[PDB]
Amino acid sequence: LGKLQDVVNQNAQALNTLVKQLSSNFGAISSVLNDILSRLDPPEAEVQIDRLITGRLQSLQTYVTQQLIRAAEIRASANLAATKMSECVLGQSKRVDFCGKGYHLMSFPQSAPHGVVFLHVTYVPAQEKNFTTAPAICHDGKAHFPREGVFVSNGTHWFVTQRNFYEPQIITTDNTFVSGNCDVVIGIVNNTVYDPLQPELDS
Amino acid sequence: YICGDSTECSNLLLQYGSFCTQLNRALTGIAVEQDKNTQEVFAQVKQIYKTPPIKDFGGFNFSQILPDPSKPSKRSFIEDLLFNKVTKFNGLTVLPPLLTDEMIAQYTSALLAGTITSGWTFGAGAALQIPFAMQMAYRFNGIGVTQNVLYENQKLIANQFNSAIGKIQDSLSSTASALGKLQDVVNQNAQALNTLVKQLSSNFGAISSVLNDILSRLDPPEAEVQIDRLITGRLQSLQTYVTQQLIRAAEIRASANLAATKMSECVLGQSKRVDFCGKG
Amino acid sequence: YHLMSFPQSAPHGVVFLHVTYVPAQEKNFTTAPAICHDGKAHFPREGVFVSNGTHWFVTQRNFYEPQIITTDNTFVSGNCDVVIGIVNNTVYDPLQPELDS
Amino acid sequence: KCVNFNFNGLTGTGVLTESNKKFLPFQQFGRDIADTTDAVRDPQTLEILDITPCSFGGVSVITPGTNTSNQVAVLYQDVNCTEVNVFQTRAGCLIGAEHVNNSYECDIPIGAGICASYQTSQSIIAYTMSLGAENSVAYSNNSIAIPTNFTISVTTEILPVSMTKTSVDCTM
Ligand SMILES: *[C@@H]1O[C@H](CO)[C@@H](O[C@@H]2O[C@H](CO)[C@@H](O)[C@H](O)[C@H]2NC(C)=O)[C@H](O)[C@H]1NC(C)=O
Ligand SMILES: *[C@@H]1O[C@H](CO)[C@@H](O[C@@H]2O[C@H](CO)[C@@H](O)[C@H](O)[C@H]2NC(C)=O)[C@H](O)[C@H]1NC(C)=O
Ligand SMILES: *[C@@H]1O[C@H](CO)[C@@H](O[C@@H]2O[C@H](CO)[C@@H](O)[C@H](O)[C@H]2NC(C)=O)[C@H](O)[C@H]1NC(C)=O
Ligand SMILES: *[C@@H]1O[C@H](CO)[C@@H](O[C@@H]2O[C@H](CO)[C@@H](O)[C@H](O)[C@H]2NC(C)=O)[C@H](O)[C@H]1NC(C)=O
Ligand SMILES: *[C@@H]1O[C@H](CO)[C@@H](O[C@@H]2O[C@H](CO)[C@@H](O)[C@H](O)[C@H]2NC(C)=O)[C@H](O)[C@H]1NC(C)=O
Ligand SMILES: *[C@@H]1O[C@H](CO)[C@@H](O)[C@H](O)[C@H]1NC(C)=O
Ligand SMILES: *[C@@H]1O[C@H](CO)[C@@H](O)[C@H](O)[C@H]1NC(C)=O
Ligand SMILES: *[C@@H]1O[C@H](CO)[C@@H](O)[C@H](O)[C@H]1NC(C)=O
Ligand SMILES: *[C@@H]1O[C@H](CO)[C@@H](O)[C@H](O)[C@H]1NC(C)=O
Ligand SMILES: *[C@@H]1O[C@H](CO)[C@@H](O)[C@H](O)[C@H]1NC(C)=O
Ligand SMILES: *[C@@H]1O[C@H](CO)[C@@H](O)[C@H](O)[C@H]1NC(C)=O
Ligand SMILES: *[C@@H]1O[C@H](CO)[C@@H](O)[C@H](O)[C@H]1NC(C)=O
Ligand SMILES: *[C@@H]1O[C@H](CO)[C@@H](O)[C@H](O)[C@H]1NC(C)=O
Repeated sequence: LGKLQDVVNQNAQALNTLVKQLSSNFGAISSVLNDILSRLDPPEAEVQIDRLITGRLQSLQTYVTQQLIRAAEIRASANLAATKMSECVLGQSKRVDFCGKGYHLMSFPQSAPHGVVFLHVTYVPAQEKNFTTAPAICHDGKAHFPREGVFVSNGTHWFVTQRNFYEPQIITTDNTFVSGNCDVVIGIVNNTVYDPLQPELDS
Repeated sequence: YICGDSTECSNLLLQYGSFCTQLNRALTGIAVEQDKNTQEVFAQVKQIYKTPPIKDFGGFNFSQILPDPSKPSKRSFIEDLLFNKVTKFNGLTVLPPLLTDEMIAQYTSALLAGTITSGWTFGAGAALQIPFAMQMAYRFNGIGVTQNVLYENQKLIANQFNSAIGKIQDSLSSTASALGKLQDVVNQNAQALNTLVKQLSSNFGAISSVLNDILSRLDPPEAEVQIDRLITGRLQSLQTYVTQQLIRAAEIRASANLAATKMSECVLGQSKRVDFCGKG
Repeated sequence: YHLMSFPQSAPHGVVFLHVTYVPAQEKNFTTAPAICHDGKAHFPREGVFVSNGTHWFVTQRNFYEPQIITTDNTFVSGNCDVVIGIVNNTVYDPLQPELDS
Repeated sequence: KCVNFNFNGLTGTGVLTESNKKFLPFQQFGRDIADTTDAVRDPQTLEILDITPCSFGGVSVITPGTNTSNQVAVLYQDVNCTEVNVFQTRAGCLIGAEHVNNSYECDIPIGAGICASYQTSQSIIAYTMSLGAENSVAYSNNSIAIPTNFTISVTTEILPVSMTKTSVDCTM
C-alpha cells in the first residue's frame, strides 16, 4: 500500500508540521498567543503578535501551497485513475503497459482509503518455442502472406499461427492472401499452400 | 545558504521553526522523483537486452542509433550528437543521478535492442526474437496498411528510413535550436540557481548582504535585527526557488509520465493514438 | 462508442461536439460460447451466437442483425468436449448447394 | 589548508591558495557572483590569493532496517576520502560499507551507479548496480520465438484519488 499510505503519511506530516509551527515563536517573546495577550498591553503586544501572524500566515501559505501542488499531483492521479476506470474497467485498454504489464484483459476496482486499487488482469505469455520463419511464402509464383498471425516451421513443416499463442494451423487460401509474385520479397521461402476448395469439387 | 558558518545566524533560523527541514524534504522529494522519473521512463525493461554480432535487419541501418564499442561511454552516434549540442559553493549542491549516463545509454540500448530484435513482445512476455522485416510487416498491419506494401517496397523503405536517420544527424549537427526543450529546462534550472545565488547579493534592507559584515561590524543585540532581514529575505527567496522547483518538477513529472507513456505505447508497442507518436 | 468530433471555439477554451454511437433498444436472447456441428466447435469470427428461441444466428456485437450461421461467419476449433456451455446446431455450407448444382 | 582568516576586517573561513588571477595595481579584492569575496591581495605581500570553501557535503546514512540490524554505512556526499572500511564513489566518500565487484539489483540506492545491501558475519556491501540480467536476444533473420502458453497475471495497481479533505479556518 506504499502509494496510498505515503499520501496519508504526507498529508498527516503536512498537518503535523503546520500544527508544530504554532509552537515556533518566529522571534516573538512566546508562541502561546494567550500568554502574549496576558503579558502585554497592545502598544507592545501588537509587534509580538504581528511577528506570530507573519510567521503563522507564512507557514499557512506554505502549507496551502504544498497542498495545491499536492492536490495537482492527486488530481493528475485521479484523472489517470478515472481513465483506467474508463478504459480498463468499462472497456479494454489497447495501450501497452497502461493497465498492467502484459496484454490487458480487464480490471476490477477495489476501493481503498483515499485511493483506488485496480486488479489489472493481464494475459502474459510464458513458454516459448524457437522456430524457422519467413516474411511470406511462395506457392506457384504468387507470394502468400498470413492474414492474421505469422508463418513458422518446427523444421520439416510450415504452419501459420497467431502472433501471441502457438497454434499451428495448416497453410491454406483461407488464412493466406496473395500479393504480386516472389521476386521483390527479400527472404521469401518456398512451400505449398493448401487449396481448401478443389478436393471438395474433386470429391 | 541562509546562515553559512555562523552559529549566531543558525540559532535564529531555529526560531523560524520547521522551515529548513521541510525545504530540505521538498528538494529531497524533487531529487528522488528525478530518479523515479528516470526509472519509470527508461527502466520499463527488466533485463538488459543486447544486440547480436550480425546486424542483418533486412536493409535498415540502426548503426547510428545503436552503441558503437569504439565509444568511451557506450552512447550511440546520435546520442553523442545530442550530448554535444546540450550544454554552487554556498550550501547549494548537485547530487548525481542514480543511473550514470552510461547506465542510461545501456538502458536506451536495451529498449532499442528489444525494439529492434523482438517487436512489442519484450513489453509483455519475455523478449521474443523476430526478424526486423517481419516486425515491420506487423507495424504496417497495425496502421491498416496491408503488409505486402512492406516487402514489395522493402529496399525503398530501408533507404527512406536510412536517409531519414541521416537527415536527423544533419539537423542535430547544424541546428542547435532543435534541442530547445532540453536546453530550456537546463537554462531554466541554471537561471533559477543563478537567481537564487544572486539573491545573496541583495540587502533586503540589512546594512550588507554578506553575513560576516554584519557579524564583524555588530554585537548580537543590534545584529539580530539585521540578520532577521537577511534570514527573512533569503528564506523568502529559498521558498520562492523551491516553489518554482516544485511546480517545475510537476511539469517535468508530467513530461516524464508522457515520455514513459510514449516509451510504453510506441517503443514497447505501436500506438493507434493519432498524432501521439509523431505526425503520420 | 466514439464516431467523430467537431471543435467549436469558445472564450479562452474549446468545445467538442463528440458524435457518439449509443445503443438503446435491447432484446434478450439465448446465447452460447460456441456451436457444435459435426464434432467441431464452430465459433463466431466477429459477433456472438444468439437465438430468438428456436433458430440460431450470428450477429455483430453492437447492433442485432441476425445472420444465418455458415462456415464463412465462423471458425472451427478442436472438438466439442472441452467447451463448457457449448450448444448444438447445424452450420450451413455455402459450397454444398453449388457443388450439387 | 582550511583556516579562519581576517584581511583588514574582511573575516571568513576557507582554503586560501596562491592564484593566477591578475589583479591590476588599484584592485584590493575580487568578488563572486554571490557578492562573497573570491580572491584577495594580501596587505603585507601583494600576491593574489584565491579563497575557496572548506570542503562540505551531506552525510547520507545508509542503513538496513532496525527490524534487521544496527550496522550502518555513511556516504559523505561529493568529498574525497583524503579530507574525512573506506571506499570512494563518484557520489562521494563511502565509509563503513564494503565495496563488492559482483553486480546485484539495487537495494538502497547511493548514487552515480552505486547501491548498497546487507549481506554475508554479515556486512553492508556497496556495489555497481545491475540494470537487470544481461541477455542476448537470439535474433536471426529467420528465427522467431512464439509462446506456446500463458499466465493470467493479476498485477495490482494502487492509485491515490482523493486525499483527506482538510480545511483550516485561517482566522482560528
Ligand atoms: C513438424 O510438425 C508436423 C505436424 O505436426 C509433424 O508431422 C507429423 O508427424 C507424425 C509422426 O511424428 C505423423 O503421424 C503425421 O502424419 C505428420 N503429419 C504430417 C502433416 O506430415 C512433424 O513430425 C514435425 N517435425 C518435426 C521435425 O518436429
Ligand atoms: C522456389 O522453387 C522454385 C521452383 O518451384 C525455384 O526455382 C528454380 O530455381 C533454379 C535456380 O535458380 C532454376 O534453375 C529453375 O529454373 C527454377 N525453376 C522455376 C520454375 O522457376 C526457386 O529457386 C525456389 N526459391 C526459393 C527462395 O526457395
Ligand atoms: C550503415 O550506415 C553507416 C553510416 O550511417 C555506414 O557507415 C559508413 O560506411 C562507409 C563504407 O561503406 C564508410 O566509408 C564510412 O566511413 C562509414 N561512416 C561512418 C560514419 O562510420 C555503413 O556502411 C552502413 N552499413 C550498412 C550494412 O548499411
Ligand atoms: C426466430 O427467427 C426465425 C427467422 O426470422 C423465425 O422463422 C421464420 O418464421 C416465419 C413465421 O413466423 C416463417 O414465415 C419463416 O419461414 C421462418 N423462417 C425459417 C428460416 O424457418 C422464427 O419464427 C423466430 N422464432 C421466434 C420464437 O421468434
Ligand atoms: C449434440 O448432438 C449429439 C448427437 O448429434 C449428441 O450426442 C449424443 O448424446 C446422447 C446423450 O448424451 C448419447 O447417448 C449419444 O451416444 C450421443 N451420440 C454421439 C454421436 O455422441 C450430444 O449429446 C448433443 N449435445 C448436447 C449438448 O445435447
Ligand atoms: C533458441 O535457440 C537458440 C539456438 O542458438 C538458443 O540460443 C536460444 O536460447 C533458444 N531460445 C529459447 C527461448 O529456447
Ligand atoms: C540470413 O543471413 C545469412 C548470413 O548471416 C544469409 O546467408 C541468409 O541469406 C539470410 N537469410 C534470410 C532469409 O534473410
Ligand atoms: C430479459 O429477461 C428477464 C426475464 O426474467 C427480465 O428480467 C429482463 O428484465 C429482460 N430484459 C429485457 C431488456 O427485456
Ligand atoms: C447454466 O447454469 C445452470 C446452473 O446455474 C446449469 O444447471 C446449466 O447446466 C448451465 N447451462 C449451460 C448451457 O452452461
Ligand atoms: C611589511 O614590513 C616589512 C618590514 O618589516 C617591509 O619591508 C614591507 O615593505 C611591509 N609591507 C608593505 C606592504 O609595505
Ligand atoms: C521484523 O521483526 C519481526 C520480529 O521482531 C519479524 O516477525 C518480521 O518478519 C520482521 N520483518 C522484516 C521485514 O524483517
Ligand atoms: C583526492 O584528494 C587528493 C588530495 O587530498 C588528490 O591528490 C587526489 O588526486 C584526489 N583524487 C580524486 C580522484 O579526486
Ligand atoms: C575485485 O576484482 C579484482 C580482480 O579483477 C580483485 O583483485 C579484487 O580483490 C576485487 N576486489 C573486491 C573488493 O572484491
